[PDB]
Amino acid sequence: LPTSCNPSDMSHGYVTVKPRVRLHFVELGSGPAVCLCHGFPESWYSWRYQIPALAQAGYRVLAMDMKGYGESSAPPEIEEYCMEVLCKEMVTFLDKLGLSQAVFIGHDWGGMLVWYMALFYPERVRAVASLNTPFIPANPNMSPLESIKANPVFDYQLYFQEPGVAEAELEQNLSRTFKSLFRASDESVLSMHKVCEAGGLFVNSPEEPSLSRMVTEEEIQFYVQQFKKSGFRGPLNWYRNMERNWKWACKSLGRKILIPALMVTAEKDFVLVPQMSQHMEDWIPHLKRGHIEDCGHWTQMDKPTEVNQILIKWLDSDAR
Repeated sequence: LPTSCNPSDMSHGYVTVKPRVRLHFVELGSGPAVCLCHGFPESWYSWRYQIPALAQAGYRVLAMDMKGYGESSAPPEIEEYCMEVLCKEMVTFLDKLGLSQAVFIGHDWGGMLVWYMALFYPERVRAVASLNTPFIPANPNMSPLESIKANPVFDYQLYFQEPGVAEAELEQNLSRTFKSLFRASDESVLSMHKVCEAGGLFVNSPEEPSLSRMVTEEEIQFYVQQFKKSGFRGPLNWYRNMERNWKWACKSLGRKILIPALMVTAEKDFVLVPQMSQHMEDWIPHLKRGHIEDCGHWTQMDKPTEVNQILIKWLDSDAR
């Protein structure tokens, strides 16, 4: 395994982007700024294997707690977690740190955010990389509840819409939650289909799940401790802005992303499947790609060595 991070041994930074919103991050390294943006329901600590490697490769790494998570503010309002608001905050974040640009690397919902950052704020994005999450041009002629519904593997997203319901289930036993979620593809104890009908994500999964090969008990307990601060409302609110996000994306008016870009697909991610990235070159002329075999949804901890190799090669050739 690559070198990891001990939370206590990190530099912790805090930036107040608005009077009620302060964003936490950890920072390591000197060199061009790279801003890592995690997914749901994760942490800056999801990047524990990349942070040292990227620093050693000659980059100044800023690994965020995204809004809703960890030491970052977690307001309860749904519309505080739309893409427009989150992206404008990240611009303010750069402004307050005095950074003209950064490289933005995201995974999962953080991948969605970095695409929107490249789309609408290219002047502040030196280059953009996404793990798993594609860029998808908004279809200004079809609604988000026509797309979600069609895709049966997206049914969990409907279970996550009504505030309080998924929170109760995910907060009931935090250890069980993380142990159930953070698994390799072949170790999966969860179905993303028919969640509403089943009555929840964990109604059929083990009460005392085993530990994935990917994670230690200590690592699980870090996530547990982090989610005691604010729970799952903020994190889940990222899912609760589909219409608003679509309307914002429609304002792009078909503009391309013209900065350096990298799309990395994961063979065994069954939600964010490689094929969903199919026509990205048509919108992104300077797109490069990576692909990781035997790699599920939790890319950074499933295949950290591979991630580190792909990102450093691309950073050195295209971002620096």
